[PDB]
Amino acid sequence: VFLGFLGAAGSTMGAASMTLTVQARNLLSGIVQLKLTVWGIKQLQARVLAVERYLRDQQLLGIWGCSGKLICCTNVPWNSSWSNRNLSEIWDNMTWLQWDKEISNYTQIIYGLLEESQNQQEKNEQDLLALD
Amino acid sequence: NLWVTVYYGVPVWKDAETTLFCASDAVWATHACVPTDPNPQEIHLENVTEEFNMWKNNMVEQMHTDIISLWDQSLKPCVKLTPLCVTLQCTNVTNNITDDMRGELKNCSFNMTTELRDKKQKVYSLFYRLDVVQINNKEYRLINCNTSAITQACPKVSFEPIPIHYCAPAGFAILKCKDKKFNGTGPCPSVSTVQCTHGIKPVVSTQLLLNGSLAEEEVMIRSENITNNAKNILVQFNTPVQINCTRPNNNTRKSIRIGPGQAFYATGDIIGDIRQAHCNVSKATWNETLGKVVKQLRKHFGNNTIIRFANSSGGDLEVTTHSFNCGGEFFYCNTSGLFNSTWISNNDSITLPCRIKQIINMWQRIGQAMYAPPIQGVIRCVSNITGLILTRDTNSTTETFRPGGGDMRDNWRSELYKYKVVKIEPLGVAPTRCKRRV
Amino acid sequence: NITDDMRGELKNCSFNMTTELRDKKQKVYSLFYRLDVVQINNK
Ligand SMILES: *[C@@H]1O[C@H](CO)[C@@H](O[C@@H]2O[C@H](CO)[C@@H](O[C@@H]3O[C@H](CO[C@H]4O[C@H](CO)[C@@H](O)[C@H](O[C@H]5O[C@H](CO)[C@@H](O)[C@H](O)[C@@H]5O)[C@@H]4O)[C@@H](O)[C@H](O[C@H]4O[C@H](CO)[C@@H](O)[C@H](O)[C@@H]4O[C@H]4O[C@H](CO)[C@@H](O)[C@H](O)[C@@H]4O)[C@@H]3O)[C@H](O)[C@H]2NC(C)=O)[C@H](O)[C@H]1NC(C)=O
Ligand SMILES: *[C@@H]1O[C@H](CO)[C@@H](O[C@@H]2O[C@H](CO)[C@@H](O[C@@H]3O[C@H](CO)[C@@H](O)[C@H](O)[C@@H]3O)[C@H](O)[C@H]2NC(C)=O)[C@H](O)[C@H]1NC(C)=O
Ligand SMILES: *[C@@H]1O[C@H](CO)[C@@H](O[C@@H]2O[C@H](CO)[C@@H](O[C@@H]3O[C@H](CO)[C@@H](O)[C@H](O)[C@@H]3O)[C@H](O)[C@H]2NC(C)=O)[C@H](O)[C@H]1NC(C)=O
Ligand SMILES: *[C@@H]1O[C@H](CO)[C@@H](O[C@@H]2O[C@H](CO)[C@@H](O[C@@H]3O[C@H](CO)[C@@H](O)[C@H](O)[C@@H]3O)[C@H](O)[C@H]2NC(C)=O)[C@H](O)[C@H]1NC(C)=O
Ligand SMILES: *[C@@H]1O[C@H](CO)[C@@H](O[C@@H]2O[C@H](CO)[C@@H](O[C@@H]3O[C@H](CO)[C@@H](O)[C@H](O)[C@@H]3O)[C@H](O)[C@H]2NC(C)=O)[C@H](O)[C@H]1NC(C)=O
Ligand SMILES: *[C@@H]1O[C@H](CO)[C@@H](O[C@@H]2O[C@H](CO)[C@@H](O[C@@H]3O[C@H](CO)[C@@H](O)[C@H](O)[C@@H]3O)[C@H](O)[C@H]2NC(C)=O)[C@H](O)[C@H]1NC(C)=O
Ligand SMILES: *[C@@H]1O[C@H](CO)[C@@H](O[C@@H]2O[C@H](CO)[C@@H](O[C@@H]3O[C@H](CO)[C@@H](O)[C@H](O)[C@@H]3O)[C@H](O)[C@H]2NC(C)=O)[C@H](O)[C@H]1NC(C)=O
Ligand SMILES: *[C@@H]1O[C@H](CO)[C@@H](O[C@@H]2O[C@H](CO)[C@@H](O[C@@H]3O[C@H](CO)[C@@H](O)[C@H](O)[C@@H]3O)[C@H](O)[C@H]2NC(C)=O)[C@H](O)[C@H]1NC(C)=O
Ligand SMILES: *[C@@H]1O[C@H](CO)[C@@H](O[C@@H]2O[C@H](CO)[C@@H](O[C@@H]3O[C@H](CO)[C@@H](O)[C@H](O)[C@@H]3O)[C@H](O)[C@H]2NC(C)=O)[C@H](O)[C@H]1NC(C)=O
Ligand SMILES: *[C@@H]1O[C@H](CO)[C@@H](O[C@@H]2O[C@H](CO)[C@@H](O)[C@H](O)[C@H]2NC(C)=O)[C@H](O)[C@H]1NC(C)=O
Ligand SMILES: *[C@@H]1O[C@H](CO)[C@@H](O[C@@H]2O[C@H](CO)[C@@H](O)[C@H](O)[C@H]2NC(C)=O)[C@H](O)[C@H]1NC(C)=O
Ligand SMILES: *[C@@H]1O[C@H](CO)[C@@H](O[C@@H]2O[C@H](CO)[C@@H](O)[C@H](O)[C@H]2NC(C)=O)[C@H](O)[C@H]1NC(C)=O
Ligand SMILES: *[C@@H]1O[C@H](CO)[C@@H](O[C@@H]2O[C@H](CO)[C@@H](O)[C@H](O)[C@H]2NC(C)=O)[C@H](O)[C@H]1NC(C)=O
Ligand SMILES: *[C@@H]1O[C@H](CO)[C@@H](O[C@@H]2O[C@H](CO)[C@@H](O)[C@H](O)[C@H]2NC(C)=O)[C@H](O)[C@H]1NC(C)=O
Ligand SMILES: *[C@@H]1O[C@H](CO)[C@@H](O[C@@H]2O[C@H](CO)[C@@H](O)[C@H](O)[C@H]2NC(C)=O)[C@H](O)[C@H]1NC(C)=O
Ligand SMILES: *[C@@H]1O[C@H](CO)[C@@H](O[C@@H]2O[C@H](CO)[C@@H](O)[C@H](O)[C@H]2NC(C)=O)[C@H](O)[C@H]1NC(C)=O
Ligand SMILES: *[C@@H]1O[C@H](CO)[C@@H](O)[C@H](O)[C@H]1NC(C)=O
Ligand SMILES: *[C@@H]1O[C@H](CO)[C@@H](O)[C@H](O)[C@H]1NC(C)=O
Ligand SMILES: *[C@@H]1O[C@H](CO)[C@@H](O)[C@H](O)[C@H]1NC(C)=O
Repeated sequence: VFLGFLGAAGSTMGAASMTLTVQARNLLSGIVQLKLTVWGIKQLQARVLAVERYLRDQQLLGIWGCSGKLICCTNVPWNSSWSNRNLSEIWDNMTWLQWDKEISNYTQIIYGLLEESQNQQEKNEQDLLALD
Repeated sequence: NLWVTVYYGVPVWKDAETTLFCASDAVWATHACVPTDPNPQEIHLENVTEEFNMWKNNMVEQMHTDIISLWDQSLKPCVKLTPLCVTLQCTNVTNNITDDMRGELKNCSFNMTTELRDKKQKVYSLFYRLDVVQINNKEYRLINCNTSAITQACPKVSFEPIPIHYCAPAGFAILKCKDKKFNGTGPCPSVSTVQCTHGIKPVVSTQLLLNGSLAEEEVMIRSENITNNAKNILVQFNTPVQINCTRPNNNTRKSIRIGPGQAFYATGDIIGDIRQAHCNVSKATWNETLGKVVKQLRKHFGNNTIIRFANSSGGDLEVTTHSFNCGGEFFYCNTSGLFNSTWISNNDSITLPCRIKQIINMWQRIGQAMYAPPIQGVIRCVSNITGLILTRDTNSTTETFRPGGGDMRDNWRSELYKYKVVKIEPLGVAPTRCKRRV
Repeated sequence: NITDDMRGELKNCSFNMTTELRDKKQKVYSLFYRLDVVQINNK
């Protein structure tokens, strides 16, 4: 069922995952459509910042070997120190906003391993499987 | 065991400021602006709650400075009135004897430089005594000439407030609470979101708020700090209070070619119903609404206190009286006729005397000034009073309140409190039972 | 200070200056360095 932009924002993370694309589209949006003038360089600046805003994180997903995004798995195990809750305590009983409230503390820390571990090791390995 | 799983398109956001841009339909300053959608979208968000804070909402700051920028840009390509700064030879104007009008204008004459830079021309024009001042018939001076230069507003451009919509760029969301209750800040049980804001007219006024939005339920009292009388109070009405203001002067525009090339619009002759401009207010309506306001006040000060209303502390006319624009003309009205009452412990119509100025200073800004051209013919208009800008004045019962203003960011804030801007963060991660194979 | 070690270097110049009252002018004065000004053609 089509809910609308951010229509699942007020639901559990499990439920919300159903309709990530409805949001995804408008993360970059597009369209929009005497010189200078007020707004003359503001629509300019804003529309630029939108593009940068998008790609800055998209590239990270490019690095984190997935690309086929919205959702993908890794080979990095979850450290229990990063909010030790059960799946039903998390996915079936918590919104994404509530999630960030806690996990945001380890953002860069988790990014470390995502930015690396697998990306490093998945490769070489393959290069070696190509030996024969 | 659980693993790190990567998610994208996550419905989360952080409070953040970015560069907003306008939209409005397809006069004032708006043309270079993206047309609005024929179907503005929205969506109520169920289970979503969070805090608002109108007192730190930087949307106001941007809007304020943007409007200022627009103002200047609309004047640069217009005619400068630099050579008007000359000694004026002025005399009283014999209005219908004896003297009810008090003159208020002088039949000034002066040697003016014309298109023929060389031979000058003795001309005349009617000026308000609020615009000119005696030097040292008698000699007079345009008041602006002691502070800065003055520019004539183009006769083609208008000042009619036009509904403007604000939009955020992709990655940013416009959040809008629909909660009829709001203290000025805190959590809202009922939050929605929109593509863009509703049309807001850039109405400049002091003391009284005009042509704004209406409140639901009861009268709304909002203040950064009610107990702190160094702050002020925003009052939003529930029902439009009609005010009808008139300038009964079918006057002409003896335009004078003080070139070269560029033309000046002087004041011709004043004929017709020589009465002072004034405003008409429905008295019973005012009394009724004021009472509703006092009810609120009772609710934040006690069920055994006394409420008195009075005029300002005086001083700068711009703050002392109610200033507003109608059709290009600038009015200054004595709101003592409104703000003069009291309430205990637990037609009819009102006439408000007004004055007309032609030299004005916007947004408390010094260093420049703008000359309003006289508008030909009788000028009369009507608007909706939709709120008050009040200030809080042996402190155990009787309290006195009075009208203020000055800082016009207050006006924008009186509307934008319904909105806030947040930055979406699409990228998130979470623990999920999944080990990824090659 | 007599006699003359400073060599002057500045002149006590005066002139009919246009003021805010574009019309009646005002005789004023100002000290200028002789590196800034040059004789035309007191002088
Ligand atoms: C709170 O909100 C309210 C509601 O919005 C505001 O109230 C409005 O205030 C504005 C002024 O700010 C008023 O605008 C005036 O409207 C006049 C009426 O025009 C209509 O009737 C005439 C007469 O038959 C028709 O010809 C018109 O039709 C045409 O125009 C429309 C729109 O462009 C077109 O779509 C049509 O196709 C027609 O072409 C209208 O139906 C209007 O006459 C008047 O315009 C004159 O004055 C302006 C300056 O104000 C001049 O720039 C302009 O040139 C006009 O002057 C000519 O006509 C007069 C007539 O006597 C002559 O004297 C002049 O010499 C000259 O020839 C103006 O646009 C509006 O009426 C009013 N609305 C309401 C609901 O009452 C409040 O302003 C606001 N409060 C505050 C604080 O601002
Ligand atoms: C908004 O939050 C409310 C809770 O505050 C969520 O309410 C849940 O709504 C659904 C739909 O009405 C209910 O699900 C239905 O429950 C019955 C019985 O359990 C089951 O037979 C149906 O198959 C269905 O699941 C759910 O019980 C109800 N929860 C509670 C606490 O009453 C709603 O889901 C929230 N919306 C968002 C987008 O998260
Ligand atoms: C511009 O208007 C001014 C008045 O606002 C006119 O001023 C007049 O200027 C002349 C020349 O300076 C004065 O004339 C001289 O007066 C003295 C004494 O009366 C007389 O001795 C001289 O022979 C001569 O006439 C005149 O008095 C002065 N008027 C006043 C009111 O001070 C000026 O003429 C105007 N220019 C134009 C083009 O009309
Ligand atoms: C305001 O001052 C102006 C001058 O700055 C006065 O202008 C005078 O206005 C009257 C009426 O338009 C003119 O009178 C008419 O002149 C013609 C020709 O001389 C004559 O045929 C008519 O019988 C009539 O008198 C007068 O000439 C004009 N003066 C000039 C200098 O143009 C006006 O009177 C002043 N108003 C006040 C209340 O004093
Ligand atoms: C709302 O703003 C008002 C004023 O802007 C704040 O009032 C201030 O409240 C404190 C606590 O009652 C007063 O501090 C006390 O003052 C006495 C004398 O100066 C001193 O002896 C104490 O050590 C203490 O500092 C303060 O004077 C009072 N200010 C005024 C103008 O009366 C109130 O705190 C504000 N509320 C919010 C939430 O910030
Ligand atoms: C608002 O209305 C009040 C009256 O309700 C006006 O009060 C007047 O305020 C001025 C300034 O404080 C007082 O003027 C001063 O009076 C003393 C003595 O007469 C004199 O020595 C000073 O030179 C000066 O004029 C005035 O007396 C006071 N009137 C009364 C009845 O107390 C105030 O002017 C009003 N504001 C507006 C904008 O009209
Ligand atoms: C706004 O309108 C009010 C009337 O609605 C005007 O009130 C007048 O205010 C002045 C200053 O407070 C009063 O003048 C003082 O009166 C006493 C006694 O007559 C005299 O002793 C003082 O020397 C001084 O003139 C005046 O009486 C009062 N008028 C009435 C009807 O109470 C006020 O002037 C208006 N403001 C504007 C800008 O016109
Ligand atoms: C501005 O300063 C200049 C000097 O730097 C003043 O010049 C004076 O101008 C008047 C008018 O051109 C001259 O007066 C005429 O002189 C002749 C001969 O002495 C006499 O025949 C006439 O009756 C008349 O007085 C005057 O000589 C000239 N001074 C010099 C030094 O050349 C001018 O007056 C100043 N303006 C202001 C407003 O003070
Ligand atoms: C530089 O030239 C200026 C004029 O451009 C000369 O100005 C003169 O300065 C003196 C000292 O400030 C003034 O003298 C005083 O005048 C008052 C009133 O006349 C008198 O009460 C005092 O006893 C004293 O004399 C003089 O008036 C002023 N002149 C003018 C035109 O304002 C200054 O003297 C020049 N310096 C050199 C070294 O020549
Ligand atoms: C999970 O990450 C935490 C840090 O977030 C690691 O914590 C270390 O734990 C050991 C054992 O208690 C201590 O010696 C270290 O000093 C802790 N580090 C800090 C920052 O407190 C823990 O090692 C991590 N587990 C995995 C498997 O790497
Ligand atoms: C113009 O008329 C005003 C009155 O409308 C006169 O005002 C007088 O001005 C003098 C000087 O300021 C005061 O001494 C009087 O008290 C003022 N009268 C009043 C009623 O306030 C002024 O004299 C008039 N000018 C002409 C040339 O007659
Ligand atoms: C610039 O002119 C204004 C008047 O146009 C002068 O304002 C006066 O300022 C003093 C001091 O604040 C007040 O006593 C007067 O009441 C003011 N007059 C008015 C009309 O408000 C100001 O003094 C002038 N500046 C210069 C340098 O002369
Ligand atoms: C906005 O409402 C909040 C409550 O929702 C008010 O918070 C009170 O603030 C004062 C000052 O910090 C504290 O003394 C109270 O204990 C707070 N109340 C609670 C519930 O925490 C705040 O006063 C309100 N603002 C307006 C203008 O009324
Ligand atoms: C004054 O505000 C009232 C709202 O209280 C406006 O009322 C509208 O009036 C027109 C004409 O009767 C109707 O078409 C609308 O449906 C009314 N709105 C509602 C809420 O009832 C009126 O337009 C306002 N005037 C000004 C100039 O804006
Ligand atoms: C002031 O007194 C009034 C009654 O005169 C009180 O009114 C109550 O207000 C609350 C909030 O609106 C309602 O829940 C009650 O039902 C009202 N009572 C009645 C009689 O209508 C109000 O509580 C009083 N304020 C103070 C501080 O005590
Ligand atoms: C303030 O408004 C009151 C009315 O609300 C005005 O009261 C008048 O006061 C004078 C002096 O006491 C009496 O002559 C009138 O009869 C009073 N009117 C009534 C309705 O009682 C008072 O004039 C007002 N003040 C201002 C400055 O206008
Ligand atoms: C994990 O959930 C189980 C029930 O599924 C519960 O027994 C245990 O308490 C939970 N974890 C936490 C930290 O309590
Ligand atoms: C995250 O840690 C910061 C201090 O680094 C702290 O202020 C905040 O409370 C922490 N959040 C969690 C959920 O403990
Ligand atoms: C306003 O009406 C209230 C009663 O609703 C009354 O107490 C007060 O006298 C009234 N004011 C006017 C001017 O009649």
